[PDB]
Amino acid sequence: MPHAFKPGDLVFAKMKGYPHWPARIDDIADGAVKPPPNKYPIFFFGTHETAFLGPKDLFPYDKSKDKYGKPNKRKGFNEGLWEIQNNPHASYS
Repeated sequence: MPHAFKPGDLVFAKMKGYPHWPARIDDIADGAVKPPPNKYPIFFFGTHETAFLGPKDLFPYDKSKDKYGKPNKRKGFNEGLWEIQNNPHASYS
C-alpha cells in the first residue's frame, strides 16, 4: 500500500499548459526556502526547474510511464526522459 510522497520519489508532475513531466520530489537543503504548507518541492528533469506542487499533480513514475513517458516536442522533455530513466538521483546543479 502507498505511503505519502517523500524526497527521492520519481513522478510525472503536471503543470498548467505543460504535458505531464518527468520529475522527482526534492529534499530541502538546510537554510533553503521551504515550500508552502501541503506542497512538495518538485525538480523537473531536463529543464532542471523547481516548482511547488501538491499530490493532485503528482503521478508515480512506475505506474504512469507507459502513458506519459513518450518523447515530446517541448524544450527539455526528452533530456528529462533520459535523466529519470538513467540517473534520477544525481546532482543536476
